[PDB]
Amino acid sequence: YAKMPFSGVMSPIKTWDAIIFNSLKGEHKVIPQQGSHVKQSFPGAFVFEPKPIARRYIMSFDLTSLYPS
Amino acid sequence: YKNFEKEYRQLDYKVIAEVKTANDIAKYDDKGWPGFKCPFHIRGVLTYRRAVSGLGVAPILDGNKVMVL
Amino acid sequence: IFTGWNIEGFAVPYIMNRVKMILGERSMKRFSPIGRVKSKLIQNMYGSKEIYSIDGVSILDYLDLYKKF
Amino acid sequence: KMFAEEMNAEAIKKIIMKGAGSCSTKPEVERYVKFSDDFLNELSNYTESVLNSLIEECEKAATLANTNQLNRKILINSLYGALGNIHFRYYDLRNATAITIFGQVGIQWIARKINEYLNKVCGTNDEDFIAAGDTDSV
Amino acid sequence: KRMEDIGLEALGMNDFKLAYISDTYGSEIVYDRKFVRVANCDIEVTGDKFPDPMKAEYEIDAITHYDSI
DNA sequence: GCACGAATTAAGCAATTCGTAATCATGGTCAT
DNA sequence: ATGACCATGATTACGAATTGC
Repeated sequence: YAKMPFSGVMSPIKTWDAIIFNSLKGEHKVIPQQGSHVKQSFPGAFVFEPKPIARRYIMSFDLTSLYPS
Repeated sequence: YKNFEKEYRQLDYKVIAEVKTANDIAKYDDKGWPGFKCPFHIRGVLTYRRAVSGLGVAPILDGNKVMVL
Repeated sequence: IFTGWNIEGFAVPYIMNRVKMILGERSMKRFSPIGRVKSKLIQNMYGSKEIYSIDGVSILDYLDLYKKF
Repeated sequence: KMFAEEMNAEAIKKIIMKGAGSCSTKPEVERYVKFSDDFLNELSNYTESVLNSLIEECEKAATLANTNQLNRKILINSLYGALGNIHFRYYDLRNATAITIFGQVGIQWIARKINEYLNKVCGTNDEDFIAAGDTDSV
Repeated sequence: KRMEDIGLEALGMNDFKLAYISDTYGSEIVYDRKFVRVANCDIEVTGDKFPDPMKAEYEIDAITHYDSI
């Protein structure tokens, strides 16, 4: 589905590069060359602070694929 | 809690002792006795080596999983 | 020769990152007379910051010059 | 498509457990879609072996559809991890920081709104109803 | 290398394997699992000392290799 | 520090444990 | 006689060093 060599499937970075290039070439566009940036740490996953007590009646919810959304 | 405190004691010593993978025994292997900041499992391994000293049975070496009591 | 006090730590990087983030790399590379602005990433002492190298002008941080000479 | 294939699996199992007949003909069966009602009616008399042939085809179609589903899910889930690796081709720190900070702000905002609405409905005040939340679930 | 020395972006897919796949297949690929030869190997070597992956000292007594086609 | 290449992210507490101190619970022999 | 004080084991804290996702 991504039109790559097999082993690349063990590498997400390549998995997307290939699919994006396929879709982009599909309408005769051009992909920018790979540049260079810094290995930098940014804020990540955030977790609430629960008070260690007992919960009797409690409900729950979630976000369907939050980051792609 | 009470009845399991009872049952655990009569259980076999080969089903209740903590399972831990033993490695780097050598650096704590001081005269066959536990070294400084010796983990529980390394301490147990060295106790085994002293106990099996003179018995001529299979000893323990770096990287061998053990069961500690 | 393009100097200043603590220049590769706060001046050179900030100006070049801002021109990249505002004008694009095609104008960021206009600093050098030969059109080559390659970013080195390491500063391995704590791995904190990043140095820059504009091929054609000799960056010489006056803070380092004073610290060493 | 996988929903379709599973409902055809149930239908063919029903056909095999009620009704049978000798039909040596093995006509081609449409794939990636649901069979027509008239067709499955005329192949209802497939004893078991001929029905089993249909059952195996339906099972392999369902398996391929499921594997495509997991393909899509893994790609979607790995996109974010791809867009934050400095060796990616479209890496841009502003993008990753934007999506992460937006996730944090959105989850905390939804928690705040939940607290407000629950306090309004219950009539109490300033009681933190949220028990524990990750970046997405709560 | 020549254009990178100048400093202008060299657009296009740097890895030519993806270029080959994109150019010479193009349309959606249809494949069958009965033609891919996937193999499963397992080994068993009789030796006194613990097996060392780089030394390759002993002979090999048990080899098993499963083929799909 | 020396081009050239796989990009699964280091670090935060999590949790452990031993050395030693401070401190406390208690006995041995004493001034009485 | 009767504690009273010096000497002798538990007890908990803190510090220093080591992995784990």
